[PDB]
Parts: sequence; C-alpha cells; structure tokens
Amino acid sequence: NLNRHIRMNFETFRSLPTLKNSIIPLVATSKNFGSLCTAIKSCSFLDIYNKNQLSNNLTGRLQSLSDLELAILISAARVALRAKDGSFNFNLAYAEYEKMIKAINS
Amino acid sequence: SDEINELKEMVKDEHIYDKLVRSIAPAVFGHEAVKKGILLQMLGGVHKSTVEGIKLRGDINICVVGDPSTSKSQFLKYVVGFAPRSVYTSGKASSAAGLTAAVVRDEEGGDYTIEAGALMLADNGICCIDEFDKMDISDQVAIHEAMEQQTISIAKAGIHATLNARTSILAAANPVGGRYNRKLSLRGNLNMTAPIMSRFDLFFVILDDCNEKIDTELASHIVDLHMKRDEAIEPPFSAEQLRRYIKYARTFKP
Ligand SMILES: Nc1ncnc2c1ncn2[C@@H]1O[C@H](COP(=O)(O)OP(=O)(O)OP(O)(O)=S)[C@@H](O)[C@H]1O
Repeated sequence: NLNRHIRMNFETFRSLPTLKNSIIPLVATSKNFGSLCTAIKSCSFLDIYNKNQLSNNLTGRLQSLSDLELAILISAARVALRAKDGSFNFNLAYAEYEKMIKAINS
Repeated sequence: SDEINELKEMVKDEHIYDKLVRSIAPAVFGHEAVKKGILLQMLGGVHKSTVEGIKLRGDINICVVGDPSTSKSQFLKYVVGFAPRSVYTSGKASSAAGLTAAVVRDEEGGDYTIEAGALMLADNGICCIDEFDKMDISDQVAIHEAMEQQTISIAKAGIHATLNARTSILAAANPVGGRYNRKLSLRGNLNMTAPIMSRFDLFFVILDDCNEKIDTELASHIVDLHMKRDEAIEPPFSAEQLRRYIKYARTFKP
C-alpha cells in the first residue's frame, strides 16, 4: 500500500514535503509498536488524511447542505444557465424556484 | 345475454381505468400521460345543447407537441387504425380547402356541389393530423369552425350551406426549432397563435431528456419489439375488446 500512496503523490503532487505532512500524523499518532506496524503495512490512515485534507474544498460543502438550500442552489444555477452571462439576480432565482415547486406539486 | 357477461366482467373489475390506460399503446413505452389523453379522446363528452338559445361542444381535442423521437406519430398511425371512422393526413401535403370541404362542379345538372373532405367524412371519429407548424396558416384557419362551433359553414360559387362536423381532432406538430430550447421560455417557443392554442382542450408539450434507469428500459423495450419472438407485449385488454367496451361506454351521458 505505502508504495501505492507514494506513487499517487508522485503522479499528482510530485512533491516530497506533501507526503511528509501526510506521514507525520500516521507515525506520531500510534501508541504501541504493533499498531504502528499495522498502520505502515496498511497505511489506512493516509486515506482519512487525504479525505480530511480534501474534506470541504467544493464537494464536501455541496454534500453538507439540507434540502431547501439545495433547491435554491439548483434553481439559481438553472437561471444562470438560461441567461448568457450567467449573471442571475436573487429575484430570478426565487421565481424559478417557485415555478419548480409548482411543478413538483403538479 | 351472453355478451352481457363479457362486458359485466370488463366493467365490474376494479382497476379497469388503469387496466385500460396502460393498454392503449402496447408497443409504445410508457407516456401514461398521453395514453390517458387518447383513451379520453375516443370517449367524447355529451354535446348536449343548452336551453334553446344555443348549443355547445361536447368533444375533446388533445394536441401533442413533442421533441424528436417521442413516438408521437405512432399514437396517430395507431389510433387512426383503431378508432372507428378515422383519417390520417400529413397536413402540410394537404390544403385547407380539402380539409374542411371542397366545392366542385358536376355535369349532371351543370351545378356546383360539395366534396365531403377529411372533416365531414371524419364525423363522429378522430381526425388526426401531423405537423401543424408545417401547415401554413392558409390551412390552419380552415379548421377553427370544426373546433368550437363544431360545424363548417361555406359560401362559395353561389352555394351557401352549413354542415355539422362532430369530429374530434388531434395534432402532432413539432416545436419551432425542431427541438425546443429548454433555455427559452414556452411563450416564444410554440409558434402558434392564441386561439388555436386555446381551442385545444388538452396540451402535451412532450420532452426528451437523458437518464439511465429510463433509457435502459426504453432500449430493452424497443429491442424486444424488434425481437419478434419476444412479443411479450400482450397488455391486459386486447385491442378488440377495448372497442366493444367503448361502443358500450359511449352511451352514458352523466
Ligand atoms: N417512447 C418510445 N418507445 C419506443 N419506440 C419509440 C419511442 N419513441 C419513438 N420510438 C421509435 O422511433 C421512431 C420515431 O418516432 P417519432 O419520433 O414518433 O417519429 P415521428 O412521429 O415522425 O416524429 P416527428 O416529430 O413527426 S419527425 C418510431 O418509428 C418509433 O418506433
């Protein structure tokens, strides 16, 4: 596994200190030798580390939204799509949202 | 008394209205909106006149308008083969004069007389049509009186007459740009004036969009069709007992 993670870092980042920042916790977090050996054999902690590093750039944000936020968002995006410049007011977002809800009820 | 049992069955069943609607387009896949719209077409209203003052229409005119490959011509070329006394006209090939009534001369008395046309020989049956948009207004006009006033009136070559055409109509025109911008609205997107847009007591702007849990089913369906052996298409009610069941139900005037 560790080899695979190293290769991943190389292909994407190609930067040692990044991998170093990844290693620091994995090593320092362990309490017993067997646990650390298990870790470096599986390197599972690198998964959580990548994830958290990645947690909320743009997808995690999108995932942590409730229903109505998502509705406003979708409808506003549709309004941006209609107009050429993408520039959409708030009123346009609301009107489109309202007619979408009218449809869902319909 | 015998056939009374057959009706008794096909009418005392609980879910006939569903058993019927999903059994009007055995080949077509789904569209449970439109299939309903058709099943209601063949079952007219009452056309009962008012107080001696006037008479009002009692018929329905569903008018599909759909994106490309929506199987909108299939419904027609089916109905016109299953609805009694019906007629299928491509429209743009035809002319308005032909559609309502023709005036022509006969050598018997050297006098002008009437040609029934699609509308008059389509009386008490669905007169389906294709590609309204393609039909220039010069022929779009000649229909209106066969929509609401229910009767055509003609004053040509000396003959003045008026013939009642109690005829359901239909349509399958395509949107303006062949396929219509989801971007644009619907107002400046249908390219048809207000009246003929109103007289259609249904409206079905059919879309066509991408998906997986749909397009897979649709493809499997079309394939099974082209796989003659897999004509599992048998719906509950045959395309025959539906006819007799209608010819009964046509008489209730609730
Ligand atoms: N929902 C569907 N399910 C199965 N087959 C379909 C469906 N829609 C279309 N088809 C097939 O694809 C062909 C095209 O159908 P249509 O789009 O109805 O053609 P059409 O009526 O000429 O359309 P326009 O608007 O007049 S060009 C038909 O021959 C159908 O067999």
